[PDB]
Amino acid sequence: QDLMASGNTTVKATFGKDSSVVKWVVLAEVLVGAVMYMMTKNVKFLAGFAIISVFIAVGMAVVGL
Amino acid sequence: QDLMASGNTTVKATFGKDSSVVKWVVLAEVLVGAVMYMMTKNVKFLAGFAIISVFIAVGMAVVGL
Amino acid sequence: QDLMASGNTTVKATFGKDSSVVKWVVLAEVLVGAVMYMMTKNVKFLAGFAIISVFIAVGMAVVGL
Amino acid sequence: QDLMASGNTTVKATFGKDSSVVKWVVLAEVLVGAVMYMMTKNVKFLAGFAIISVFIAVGMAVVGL
Amino acid sequence: QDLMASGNTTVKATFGKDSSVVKWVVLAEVLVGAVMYMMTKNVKFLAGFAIISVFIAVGMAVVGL
Amino acid sequence: QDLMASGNTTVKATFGKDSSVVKWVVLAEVLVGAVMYMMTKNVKFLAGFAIISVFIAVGMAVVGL
Amino acid sequence: QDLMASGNTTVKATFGKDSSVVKWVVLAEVLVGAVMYMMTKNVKFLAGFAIISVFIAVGMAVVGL
Amino acid sequence: QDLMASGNTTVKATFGKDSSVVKWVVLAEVLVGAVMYMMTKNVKFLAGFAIISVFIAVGMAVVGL
Amino acid sequence: QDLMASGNTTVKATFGKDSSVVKWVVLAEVLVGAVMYMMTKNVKFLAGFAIISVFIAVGMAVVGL
Amino acid sequence: QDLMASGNTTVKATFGKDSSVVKWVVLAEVLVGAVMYMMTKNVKFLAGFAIISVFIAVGMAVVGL
Amino acid sequence: QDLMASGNTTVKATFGKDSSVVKWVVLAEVLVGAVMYMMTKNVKFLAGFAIISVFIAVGMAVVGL
Amino acid sequence: QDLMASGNTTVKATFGKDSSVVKWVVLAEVLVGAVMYMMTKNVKFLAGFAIISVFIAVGMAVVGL
Amino acid sequence: QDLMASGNTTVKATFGKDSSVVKWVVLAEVLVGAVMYMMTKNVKFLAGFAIISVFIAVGMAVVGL
Amino acid sequence: QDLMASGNTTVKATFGKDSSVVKWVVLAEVLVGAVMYMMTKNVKFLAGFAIISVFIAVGMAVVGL
Amino acid sequence: QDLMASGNTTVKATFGKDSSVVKWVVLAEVLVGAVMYMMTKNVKFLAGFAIISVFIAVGMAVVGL
Amino acid sequence: QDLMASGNTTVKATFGKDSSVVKWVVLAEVLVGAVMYMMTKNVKFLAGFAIISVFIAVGMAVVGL
Amino acid sequence: QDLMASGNTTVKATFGKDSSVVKWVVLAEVLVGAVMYMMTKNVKFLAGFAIISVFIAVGMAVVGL
Amino acid sequence: QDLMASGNTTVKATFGKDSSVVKWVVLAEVLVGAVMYMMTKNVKFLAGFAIISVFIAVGMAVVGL
Amino acid sequence: QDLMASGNTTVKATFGKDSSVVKWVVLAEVLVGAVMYMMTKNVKFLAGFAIISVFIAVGMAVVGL
Repeated sequence: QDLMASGNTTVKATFGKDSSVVKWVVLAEVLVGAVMYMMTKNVKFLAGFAIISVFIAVGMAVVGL
Repeated sequence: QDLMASGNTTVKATFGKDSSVVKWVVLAEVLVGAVMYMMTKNVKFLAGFAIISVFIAVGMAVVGL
Repeated sequence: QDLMASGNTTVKATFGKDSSVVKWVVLAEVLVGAVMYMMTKNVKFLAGFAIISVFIAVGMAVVGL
Repeated sequence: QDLMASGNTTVKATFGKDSSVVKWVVLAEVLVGAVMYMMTKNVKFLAGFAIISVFIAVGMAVVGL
Repeated sequence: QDLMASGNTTVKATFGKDSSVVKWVVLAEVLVGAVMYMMTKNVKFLAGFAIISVFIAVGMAVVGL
Repeated sequence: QDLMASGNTTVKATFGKDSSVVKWVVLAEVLVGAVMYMMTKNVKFLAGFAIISVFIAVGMAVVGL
Repeated sequence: QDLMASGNTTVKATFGKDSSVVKWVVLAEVLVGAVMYMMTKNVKFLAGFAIISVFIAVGMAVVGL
Repeated sequence: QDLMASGNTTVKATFGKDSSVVKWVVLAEVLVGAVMYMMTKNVKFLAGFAIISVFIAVGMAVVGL
Repeated sequence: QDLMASGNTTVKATFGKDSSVVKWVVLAEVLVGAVMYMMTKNVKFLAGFAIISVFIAVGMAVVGL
Repeated sequence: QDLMASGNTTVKATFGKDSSVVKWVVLAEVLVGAVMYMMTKNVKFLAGFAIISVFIAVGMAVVGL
Repeated sequence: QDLMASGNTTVKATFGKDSSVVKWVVLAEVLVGAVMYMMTKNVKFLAGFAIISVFIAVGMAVVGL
Repeated sequence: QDLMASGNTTVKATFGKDSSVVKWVVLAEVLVGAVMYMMTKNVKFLAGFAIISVFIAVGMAVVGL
Repeated sequence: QDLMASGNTTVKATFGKDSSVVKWVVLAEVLVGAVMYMMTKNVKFLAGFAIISVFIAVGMAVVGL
Repeated sequence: QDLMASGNTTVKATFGKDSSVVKWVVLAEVLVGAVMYMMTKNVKFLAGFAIISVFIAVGMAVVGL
Repeated sequence: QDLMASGNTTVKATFGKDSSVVKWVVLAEVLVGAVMYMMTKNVKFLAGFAIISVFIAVGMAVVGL
Repeated sequence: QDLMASGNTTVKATFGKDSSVVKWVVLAEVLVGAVMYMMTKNVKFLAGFAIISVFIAVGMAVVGL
Repeated sequence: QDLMASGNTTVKATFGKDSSVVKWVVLAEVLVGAVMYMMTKNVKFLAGFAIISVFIAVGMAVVGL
Repeated sequence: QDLMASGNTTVKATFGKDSSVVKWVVLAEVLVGAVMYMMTKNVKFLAGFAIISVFIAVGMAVVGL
Repeated sequence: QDLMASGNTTVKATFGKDSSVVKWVVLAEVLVGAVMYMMTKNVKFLAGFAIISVFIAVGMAVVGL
């Protein structure tokens, strides 16, 4: 029949590829990496900056409801 | 005779390989891992991202009602 | 529907390309590098000085809500 | 809205192009270089003496709140 | 009809975006983070300082009675 | 109506920008950093010395009851 | 009203610009630096010797209850 | 009131300008330098021999309880 | 009228600023810290040594019956 | 009246400036430091050797029943 | 009265200036230093060889029960 | 009484001036120095060859149980 | 009988010699090595570039489901 | 008689030398090592790659039901 | 089946032979080498300038998704 | 799709054939060479003076975004 | 009378200076040290190899029922 | 009586001077040293190659059940 | 009895005097040395080229299972 947890899925809107929360993540990510680099002065922290984004993309693309 | 817990199995629809709940899981999984990585900056948390999915797949394939 | 974490986004104002915090970062960055150079006397630490800025720019441009 | 870290920015006064701290830096810089030269007797250490200053200037000019 | 728990909602006044309690929270938050940093000397604890505030804001904005 | 946790706010006097406790913090902060430097002999620990102060200032300015 | 942590401030006497503890610090500082130099034979460790003192002075002057 | 770490200051006697420990330092200092010179045959190591002494003197004179 | 738990307050004598128990506390405190330092060899445990004392003082001064 | 935990204070005799236990502490302290130095070959561990002693002294002098 | 940890002090015999354990220490100390020198070929490790001994002596002389 | 670590001292036999281990040391010492000289062709490595031996001798003579 | 984890093995497709993930690896590998070389200017980092590939190949060939 | 846990031993099929799961292991093993090497650039992680395999082999050969 | 990390591969666009990032690399490479040469005045640093490019080319050609 | 690091490329403006930084380089290059020649009085240091320029040119021409 | 835990003391036979278990210990000890050295290539792990043995000996000699 | 851990001692066969495991050790030892030398090009790693063997021998000879 | 790690020893085949891996080693060894010589132009790196081989031989001959 109907799976009862169905419907809704503003969950998607909530978490969607376009969503506040998503944008939140990389934001602080951008920060801390930039932060960390001051401390470290190593080239490390600029990756998931891009990577998590596409990482986000793929899993979002993977699941995407 | 008839096992009385039988019938129904919208349970399947509820939990099925295609189900809200399933999609829910990996979603937050994608999140927390991405979250964790900001904190950790270790390559760890991108696995069950894929793995749990196929892990889901196999057990779902294992049982599948 | 409406993703509930939406609205607000003074978060943007908070973290925006024009924001206090952003300006904070490079500031101390300028410092420590200048600091470090006294110790090191190597040409190293003048990069993210510029780079993080454009690094900031791109990610800000990448996400930008 | 209002980014909450805003206001204040005696931070600027604290770190500004005219600030104690800034003047502190080059001071010791002048020292150690002069110090180092006694040891080294190489022409090295008189640079950021001027350079960091303009380096300070540019980043200060770069960010400048 | 009338939901009996209704009325009142000095609860709001009690817990509102403007309320003592709210202000209480971030206060001690400011403290402990500043406290922690002495111990840790890591850049960690200055976040919910801002973040919880907007976190407060959003949930307050989310529910807001 | 009246939020019951209201009134009082000697809490402010207790924790205010001018308060014992506040002054307590930076004090020990000054100490441990000076302490740490003996051990480390790195330029690290003189920051929140100033920074926490303005950090205190801003959050105090942020909330300030 | 009265902030309860107030009064006392033999804390000041305890930690004051004139205090045992303060004098303790630079003392061992003088030692270890002199110690270190034997090992290192680098001109490094004679700084906070003076610097921490004025560093002490400023923060003491900064807070000073 | 009375700073509790006060009194005592056999600490002074312990570490004083006249103290065993002080005399200990320069002693081994004299040694290692003389030692080092055998290896190095450079004129380096005869400095803090005198210098640390006056260095000791000044900091001792600086703090001197 | 008369609060029945009143009178007595040898409780004070029992717990007073001058009391056995009070003196007991810091004693073992002195011990364990000294103990701990052997294990740790970190400068940590000498604080409440002084601090708890004044901490004791203030709360004692705070309440003091 | 009489604070009941009073009397006794063989506790003092037990823990006193002259006591077995006290002497016990520095003993093992002397050991482990000497031990550690074999491993480390750093000049670190000879401090509380003297310091804890006077540290003991002061707190003992601080409290001293 | 009598401090209960008193008596015994075969502890002394155990750890005394003449004791097995004491002799144990310098022994391995002699070894590792001699060991280390093979690796290092630096004049470092022959010190506490003598020094710890007198270091032992003094602390033993310091405490000596 | 009796220090419990006493007795035994086949430890001596184990490590004694006449012991396998002792002889082991200088052996490899002889080797590596001879080895090193091939590489270096400097007169360096023939010292503790003799020196460690007498170094061994003295410390052995120093402690010698 | 049938091993239940069997079937599936899109795992292979997932991780196969031809797979996204595989290609991902060497990619970043190419990067970081090229990155590192800028810093190091040593010939080091161009190996697993080729090597991991054949390393991948062999293990893939080793297991290959 | 018959040990009741007997029979079955599709467990073997499940875990056998030829089994999905087994192949799973080394797979990710191949990955992480290759992964790690990018980070480390040390020759470490290519061992159990082969070794665990034969390690698997032996224990499998050891037990093998 | 379908390897879930598949699709996407704007990763390619991201990192492709034609990509911003790629161009970024050699750029700074050109810089630092030119920089280094001022310091060194050795012919060293003009290699990966060309070499990394073809190095990039080959690995890109090697993997190229 | 769109490579996310794209756009921006004021990076070019930043580092372009016409850019401050570029002009900076050769400047100091001109200096140090002229400097060096005083010391050396060898004809060496006038090369990258021209050469780096065309070296700059070619790599700039090579990459040029 | 008779202490009831008495008798038995095959415990001795179990744990005695000659016992399986004892021999077990040093065995694995020999292993891991030899193991560790491969990893470390430091001279560390060959000690309790001998030492624990005599350590065993002494405690065994100490207690020995 | 009989120490219960007795008997067995295929443990010996397991770990004996002639045992697989033993031979395993030196094997990888031979490898890594040879490996290391490529990296280091120092004469270091050929020792326990022989030494551990006799080290094995002696401890094996020491315990040998 | 039977040492359980026994049997197998395709380990030998794996690592044997004739084995892939062995041949792998010297190969890259040949490379890097030839590589290094370009950089160094010293006669150094052609040794273990031959030496490791016989070094391999001896240890292989030493252990050889």
